[PDB]
Amino acid sequence: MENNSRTMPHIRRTTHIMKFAHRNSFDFHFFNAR
Amino acid sequence: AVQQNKPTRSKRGMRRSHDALTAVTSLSVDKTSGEKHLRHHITADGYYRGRKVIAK
Amino acid sequence: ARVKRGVIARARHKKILKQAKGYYGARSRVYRVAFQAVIKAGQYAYRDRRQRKRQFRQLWIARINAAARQNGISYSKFINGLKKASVEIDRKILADIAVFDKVAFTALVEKAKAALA
Amino acid sequence: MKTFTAKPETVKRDWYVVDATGKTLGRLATELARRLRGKHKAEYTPHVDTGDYIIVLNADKVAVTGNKRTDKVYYHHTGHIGGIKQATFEEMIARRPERVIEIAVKGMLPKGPLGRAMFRKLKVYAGNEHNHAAQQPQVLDI
Amino acid sequence: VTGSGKKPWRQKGTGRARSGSIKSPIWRSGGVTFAARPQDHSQKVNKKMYRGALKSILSELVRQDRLIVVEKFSVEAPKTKLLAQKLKDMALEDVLIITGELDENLFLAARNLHKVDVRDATGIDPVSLIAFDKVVMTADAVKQVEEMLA
Amino acid sequence: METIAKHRHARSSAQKVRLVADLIRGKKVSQALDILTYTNKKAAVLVKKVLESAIANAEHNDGADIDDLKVTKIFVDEGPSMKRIMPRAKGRADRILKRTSHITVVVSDR
RNA sequence: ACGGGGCUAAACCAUGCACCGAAGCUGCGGCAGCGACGCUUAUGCGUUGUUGGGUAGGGGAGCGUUCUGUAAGCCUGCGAAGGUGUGCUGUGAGGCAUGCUGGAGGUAUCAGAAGUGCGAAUGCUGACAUAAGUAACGAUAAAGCGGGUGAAAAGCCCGCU
RNA sequence: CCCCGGCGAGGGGAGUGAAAAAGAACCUGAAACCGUGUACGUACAAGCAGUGGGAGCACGCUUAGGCGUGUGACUGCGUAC
Ligand SMILES: NCCC[C@H](N)C(=O)O
Ligand SMILES: [K+]
Ligand SMILES: [K+]
Ligand SMILES: [K+]
Ligand SMILES: [K+]
Ligand SMILES: [K+]
Ligand SMILES: [K+]
Ligand SMILES: [K+]
Ligand SMILES: [K+]
Ligand SMILES: [Mg+2]
Ligand SMILES: [Mg+2]
Ligand SMILES: [Mg+2]
Ligand SMILES: [Mg+2]
Ligand SMILES: [Mg+2]
Ligand SMILES: [Mg+2]
Ligand SMILES: [Mg+2]
Ligand SMILES: [Mg+2]
Ligand SMILES: [Mg+2]
Ligand SMILES: [Mg+2]
Ligand SMILES: [Mg+2]
Ligand SMILES: [Mg+2]
Ligand SMILES: [Mg+2]
Ligand SMILES: [Mg+2]
Ligand SMILES: [Mg+2]
Ligand SMILES: [Mg+2]
Ligand SMILES: [Mg+2]
Ligand SMILES: [Mg+2]
Ligand SMILES: [Mg+2]
Ligand SMILES: [Mg+2]
Ligand SMILES: [Mg+2]
Ligand SMILES: [Mg+2]
Ligand SMILES: [Mg+2]
Ligand SMILES: [Mg+2]
Ligand SMILES: [Mg+2]
Ligand SMILES: [Mg+2]
Ligand SMILES: [Mg+2]
Ligand SMILES: [Mg+2]
Ligand SMILES: [Mg+2]
Ligand SMILES: [Mg+2]
Ligand SMILES: [Mg+2]
Ligand SMILES: [Mg+2]
Ligand SMILES: [Mg+2]
Ligand SMILES: [Mg+2]
Ligand SMILES: [Mg+2]
Repeated sequence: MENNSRTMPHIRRTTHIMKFAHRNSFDFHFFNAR
Repeated sequence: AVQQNKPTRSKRGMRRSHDALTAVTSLSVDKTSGEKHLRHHITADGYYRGRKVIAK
Repeated sequence: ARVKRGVIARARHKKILKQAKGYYGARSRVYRVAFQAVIKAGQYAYRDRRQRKRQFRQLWIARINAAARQNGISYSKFINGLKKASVEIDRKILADIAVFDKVAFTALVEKAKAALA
Repeated sequence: MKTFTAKPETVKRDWYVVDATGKTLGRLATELARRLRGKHKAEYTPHVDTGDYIIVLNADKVAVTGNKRTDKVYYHHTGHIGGIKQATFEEMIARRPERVIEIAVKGMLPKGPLGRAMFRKLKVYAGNEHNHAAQQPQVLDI
Repeated sequence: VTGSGKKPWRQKGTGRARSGSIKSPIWRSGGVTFAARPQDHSQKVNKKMYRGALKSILSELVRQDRLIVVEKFSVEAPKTKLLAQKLKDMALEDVLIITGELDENLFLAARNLHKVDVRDATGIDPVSLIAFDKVVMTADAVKQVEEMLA
Repeated sequence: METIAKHRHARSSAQKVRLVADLIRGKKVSQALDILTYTNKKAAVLVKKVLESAIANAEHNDGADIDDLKVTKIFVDEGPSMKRIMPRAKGRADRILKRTSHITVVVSDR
C-alpha cells in the first residue's frame, strides 16, 4: 500500500492503472511467449 | 500513440503560422447617422441603410 | 563543518554555457546538452589542427598544377625540375606567386624545363 | 600571410563553344567538368565557382566505343513501386540527345549546392546552332 | 529520524524507482549517511616532547629579544589604571606576565586589559608564549622554570 | 511622451491574448479601438479596457491629445498559474493549470 | 556483383622514371619525466642522452569550498557578501582587476579540521516545459419568444407556449 | 486627494521614504521556461547541427590599412553521452 502519497492522497493501490497485467482489459493471449 | 522526442519551440512556432487573426477591413458609415457598423448589419443605434429600422 | 554547493556549482555551470554560445536549441541553454557539445567541439578542433595543414597543401598543389599547365608542364614534372635545379621554394610560396606575379612564375617554369633538358 | 581566396563578386568567367562531333563521350566530359569547376585557373577556390560557360554543339553526334551503342543502359526510378525504367544509348540519342552529355557531366561534378550551380553554366544543343552570339563564345578546340 | 519503517510503495509494478524507507539519505528529510557523534579530539604528547618544545620556544624568546627578566613585578593597589601606567613606562602593550607566585593586586588589575595575561610559572603553556609579543618574567619565576624543565 | 497602462493577473492564457494584441500593434488609437470593437474574442474585451485606460492616462496625467496617439508597444506576459485538481477515470488525478496574463499597452504621440 | 560518372584503356602482363599520400620521419618554437656530467649546488641551476597512447589498477603533485587560530589585526556605506557583463592571466582545477545591480558584511599569510566538488542511480523535493489551444465539458427528456434587472443575459426573475 | 474601470479587479499620477523596480503576491531576486525590440541569416534544400576554411552585410574603432564585435552564403571532415 502507498500510505502517504501527496500527489494522489485518495488512492493507496494504483497498480491497476499502469501495470499491463493488472488492467481490466488485459488478456492472457498477450502472454504467448510460452 | 505519443511522441518519441520533444518538439522544439521552432516547430511549435511554425505550426502557429496560420493561427493569426484577420482584422475586419470593412466598416461602413451609415448615410444619415454617420455611425460605423458592419456591412449588411444594423447600427448600434438601430439604423440600417438610412432609416430607423428598430425602435430600440 | 557543513559546505553548501550553491556558489561553486553555479560558477562551474556558467563557464560551460559561455563556451556554448551560438549553438542551436538546448545546446546553448541546457547544461546537460551544452557540456556534451563543448567536449565534441574540442575534439573536432584538435583533429582539425592536423587537417588544416593537409587541406592547405592540397589547395597549393591544385593551384600550382593549374598555373604550370598554362606554361606547358604538369605538376609532377615541375616539382622534379625544381629539385634538379636546386630550388627550395615551398608550395605555399609557389602557389602565391602563381596568383599575384604571373611572369615570375613563368621564370620558375623555364628554370625547371632547363634542368630536365 | 593568409592564402588567397577568390571572391565570387570579382571572378571573371568567359564563354566557350565546343563541337561534340565524333568525340568520345567520357573523354569529352572530363574536360568539360574541369572548366565548369575552374580547375584550369590559378585562382581556383574549392568553395567558389571560378569556372567558365561552355556551349556544346552537336550532342547527337557524340561517339562511344565497343558495343556501348546498344549495351549501355540508363536507369531511373519514378518513386512508384515497381517503377524501374531503362533506356539504351541508342534510344537516348533518338529521343532526347542532350541528356546524354548532361548526365555524363553531372556525375563528374561535385554534389551539393555549388555543383548544381556549376552545372548551370553548361549549354548543350543537339544541332549546329546556338543563339548565344551576343556573349561572343570563343572556339575551344578540345 | 522520526518516522515509520513502512515501505512507501510496493516493489514492482507502479513504474517508478524502488523505495524501502522514507528515512533514506537519498530523500529529502532523510537521514545523514555518516551522521556524526560527540568525539574527543585530544592528542597525546610525550613528556619529553612537551618539555623539549618549551625549551625551543624559550630559547627563541631570548634570541628574538622577546624575553624580559625583572626583579619585581607588582602593583600597589588592585587598580587597572596603575598597571596601564606601569606598562606605558616600559613601552609594553601586548605582554604576558609570568611571576613566582601570583599577587592578588596584580591579578585583579590585569583582568580588564585584553592584551595583558598574568600567569604564574606553573600555568605556562606553549601557545601563549608565542601568541604574546613580549614575555616578562620575574627573577623568581625564571628559576622555577628551570626546575620544571630539569 | 510614452504612457503605460497594465492589467496584471488577467484571467486568460497569454497565447489567447497575444492573438488580439498583434491586431493593433503600431496602429493609431482611433483605428485600434474600432478593430477591438468588431473582434469576437473575450481577449478583445480585456485589451480594449487597457487601451482605453492608457488613452485616459495620457490626456490626464500627461496632457497629450487623443488624435495623436499610437500603440507603439504592446505585449502580454505570463502570470502565476492556479493549480486545480481534476478527477479522471479509475482513481487518476490530473492537475489543471488556470493560466493568467499581464497585459501591457503603451501609447505615445512620438 | 567497378563506390559513382564513365573507360577499349582510365583493363591485364613486363620494365623504368616522376609525383601524390599519415598525428611515421625531418625542420622551427615550447613544456614535462628519468638517467649521466658539470658554471657549483644547499638542492636549485647549466650541458647532454633518452622518454612522454592508455581501461582496470598502483605511485606522485596540486586547485577550490565551509569552519578554527593568527585576527580587539586587515578591507569595507567614498559601498562587503551575493547576482550579471567585460578585460587580463596560468599546463589544468583556477586566479586578478573592473562597469552595472545589491545594501552589510568580508577576510590576506601560514597552519588546523572536514556534512569538501554531481549529469546519470526507472535517485529525492520544488519550479517549469512538451503533446496542444488538441481530447473533453458526465446520460439524445428539448426547447422558442416577449418583458424586467444589470456594465454585460442562451442559462437569473416574471409571463405565454 | 485626482483620473480610467462595473460605487470592480487592475493600473496611471500625486504623496511618504535614503530607496516604492522596498507597495503589503513586499530584502537580495540565479536557472529552466515565455515574450517585445534591433542587427545579420533563411522559401532548389537532405542527416549528432559542430569543427577547419570563408564571401557578404551591420555596428564600433582608426586611419594614408585593416583591426574588434555580431551574423554565417558556400565548402573539407564529422553516426550524442
Ligand atoms: N478501506 C478503504 C480505504 C480506501 C482508501 N481511500 C484506498 O484507496 O484504499
Ligand atoms: K512513526
Ligand atoms: K558586486
Ligand atoms: K536525475
Ligand atoms: K500548449
Ligand atoms: K450531456
Ligand atoms: K530593494
Ligand atoms: K530570469
Ligand atoms: K560546415
Ligand atoms: Mg479520500
Ligand atoms: Mg515506464
Ligand atoms: Mg533532517
Ligand atoms: Mg600527564
Ligand atoms: Mg578582558
Ligand atoms: Mg472521466
Ligand atoms: Mg472512484
Ligand atoms: Mg573506386
Ligand atoms: Mg614527394
Ligand atoms: Mg603530415
Ligand atoms: Mg605527421
Ligand atoms: Mg612524432
Ligand atoms: Mg600517459
Ligand atoms: Mg577565520
Ligand atoms: Mg565568501
Ligand atoms: Mg563585478
Ligand atoms: Mg557531500
Ligand atoms: Mg543538478
Ligand atoms: Mg557519471
Ligand atoms: Mg515552491
Ligand atoms: Mg510550491
Ligand atoms: Mg505535464
Ligand atoms: Mg494532434
Ligand atoms: Mg480533431
Ligand atoms: Mg470535440
Ligand atoms: Mg451536462
Ligand atoms: Mg430560447
Ligand atoms: Mg430572453
Ligand atoms: Mg541616499
Ligand atoms: Mg514617490
Ligand atoms: Mg536591510
Ligand atoms: Mg524582491
Ligand atoms: Mg527577473
Ligand atoms: Mg535560396
Ligand atoms: Mg531542381
